[PDB]
Amino acid sequence: MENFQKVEKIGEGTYGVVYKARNKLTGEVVALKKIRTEGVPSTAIREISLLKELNHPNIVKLLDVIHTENKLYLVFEFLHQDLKKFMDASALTGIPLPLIKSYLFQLLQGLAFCHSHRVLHRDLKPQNLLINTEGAIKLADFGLARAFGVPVRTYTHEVVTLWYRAPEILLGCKYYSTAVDIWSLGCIFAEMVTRRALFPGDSEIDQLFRIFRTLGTPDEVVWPGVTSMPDYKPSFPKWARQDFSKVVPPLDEDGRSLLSQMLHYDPNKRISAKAALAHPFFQDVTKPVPHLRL
Ligand SMILES: COc1cc(NCc2cccnc2)c(C(N)=O)cc1[N+](=O)[O-]
Repeated sequence: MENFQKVEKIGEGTYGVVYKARNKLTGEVVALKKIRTEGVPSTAIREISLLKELNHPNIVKLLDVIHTENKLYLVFEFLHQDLKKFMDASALTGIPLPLIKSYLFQLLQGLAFCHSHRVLHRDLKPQNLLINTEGAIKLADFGLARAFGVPVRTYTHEVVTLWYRAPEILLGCKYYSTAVDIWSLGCIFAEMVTRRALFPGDSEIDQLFRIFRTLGTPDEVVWPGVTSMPDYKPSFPKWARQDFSKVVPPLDEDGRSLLSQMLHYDPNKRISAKAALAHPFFQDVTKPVPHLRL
């Protein structure tokens, strides 16, 4: 391109086409995301530009925001693999617990950092978690959602996964809190453990009902105010809560305990990233080297 050279198409993300590219001048290899539609609000430019300062070892660095030719390009540090591909590659044997624990610990540090800076992700999923050969894992796309209101779809009729969406979002709550990210990470934690998505909904109501069938239909006792949420319906079926030991076997009680706190219905009772880091589950955390085949 003007200063780059497409090495290939890394994919077709939630916002647009993503290319692995090499800077012709510096020689650095980066991920280039071309954002979708015919104006690009200046509000989004200032918002995104702010994220260039959000630097942490567990957050994918946003190197540049280029608004030229009236188009929007986001330049990110490049990592060779995402957690979704890695979990598929580890499907037969499963990701070893020490590595699951290291990944969860690093992700929580990343969230604690973003959340302490009043930045929410809002759309965490295995595909947005990038890993390298040194055992590091990083959150990609933090803050883009807010700087772009609602996602809906990618840019080429692609189906948005609802699997990691917190219940308050599904019940129509208009204001997101840091708690939505904890929920998504809890779903991801469970998926790494069992090797199966925790709530693989295929519609918004199927998503909600899958959650209800496992954690029990929420009520005013466990979630004060839930019955007044925008999309709550008194006609929701009432399902009994399932024993946690049946949800993520064979995770130990430290892990089940942390997961249950990351999955509390009430966003206000849900554990913060900071508090989660102090959970006994991380008492023996280490940083193993993964087996990446690139
Ligand atoms: C398409 O998604 C992405 C994937 C990425 N890497 C993981 C990867 C996956 C497949 C092949 N090669 C690398 C990166 C990045 N920052 O390195 C960015 C985006 N993105 O959305 O900006």
